[PDB]
Amino acid sequence: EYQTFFNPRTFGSGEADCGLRPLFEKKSLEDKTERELLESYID
Amino acid sequence: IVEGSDAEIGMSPWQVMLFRKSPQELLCGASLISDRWVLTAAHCLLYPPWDKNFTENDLLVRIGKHSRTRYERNIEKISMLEKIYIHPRYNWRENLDRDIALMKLKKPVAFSDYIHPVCLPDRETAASLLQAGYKGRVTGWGNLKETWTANVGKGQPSVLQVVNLPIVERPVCKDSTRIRITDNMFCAGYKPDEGKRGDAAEGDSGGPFVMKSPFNNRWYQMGIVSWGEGADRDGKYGFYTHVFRLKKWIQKVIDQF
Ligand SMILES: *C[C@@](*)(O)[C@H](CCCNC(N)=[NH2+])NC(=O)[C@@H]1CCCN1C(=O)[C@H](N)Cc1ccccc1
Ligand SMILES: *[C@@H]1O[C@H](CO)[C@@H](O)[C@H](O)[C@H]1NC(C)=O
Ligand SMILES: [Zn+2]
Ligand SMILES: [Zn+2]
Ligand SMILES: [Zn+2]
Repeated sequence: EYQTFFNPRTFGSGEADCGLRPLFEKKSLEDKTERELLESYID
Repeated sequence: IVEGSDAEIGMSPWQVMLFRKSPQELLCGASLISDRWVLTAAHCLLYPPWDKNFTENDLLVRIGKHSRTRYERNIEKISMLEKIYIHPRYNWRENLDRDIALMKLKKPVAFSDYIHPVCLPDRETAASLLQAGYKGRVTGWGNLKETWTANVGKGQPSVLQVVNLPIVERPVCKDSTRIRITDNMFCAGYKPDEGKRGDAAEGDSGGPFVMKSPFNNRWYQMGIVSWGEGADRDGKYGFYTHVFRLKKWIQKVIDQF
């Protein structure tokens, strides 16, 4: 999940929406090299 | 970025370019953390040894900008800056300790398929992901190589460059340089024996070092490109501002202004 840390009055909008890219995560599609990153967590 | 590859469209929507207003000149990288706040490195704005001391009115940022020279109306956005905030304890005299700054946009930027904010880490995500050997991703419009002499072209890409690099153990970082490292920095890059290369370079400062959380599939900015010795030299590593370590300052500045 995602829990917000900042106050929107001063942070502005977008914190709950952060870090999800419309053309990748929101479409369940991986970019070409992100598996290298994920694999490093296990190897 | 040295030994990187071209970014795919929409792959780093939080990428921000920081430019001198007049004459137009690309200065550094930066990242979008909300619709009105941008994170960058303090030395991109203040570094007396290089006669650098910019004010809000000296700069502008471009967001959602895919080509270095081609204007894409309706895709890229330009924003002026309302205010700049540099860490009060940023140590420019010695080792760039707390090399961090926030910039408030004059008007909020609209989110799109090409412009989106990156997440800042909470304590548990930082504890999980900031481990030696885990890889992060660094992006930038900076030099493609180290020069040797100034008159040899250092390469300027036409598409944002991306490289994935492993976080390095703290004692290895410390031993790789004579500069005094602090807990407000971490280093990343391949070891001489790892058969892979890659690094940030001059012009990439302020750019984000991001990691994907395996817990909620979101990208988190764990570092800010800060400094290094040349670029992509064997046995040397790039240094990055530790964003989670400086999160209480970001909060104090924003929820206080
Ligand atoms: C402002 C940035 O663009 C740049 C990033 C360089 C990253 N390099 C590698 N290999 N990952 N930072 C710098 O150029 C900083 C600004 C001050 C000088 N500096 C250095 O990286 C120096 N070469 C070393 C240094 C000088 C003083 C304080 C700390 C580091
Ligand atoms: C930056 O410039 C302003 C002068 O307009 C001044 O307040 C400040 O001393 C400068 N910062 C330095 C050199 O630390
Ligand atoms: Zn969104
Ligand atoms: Zn594997
Ligand atoms: Zn485009």
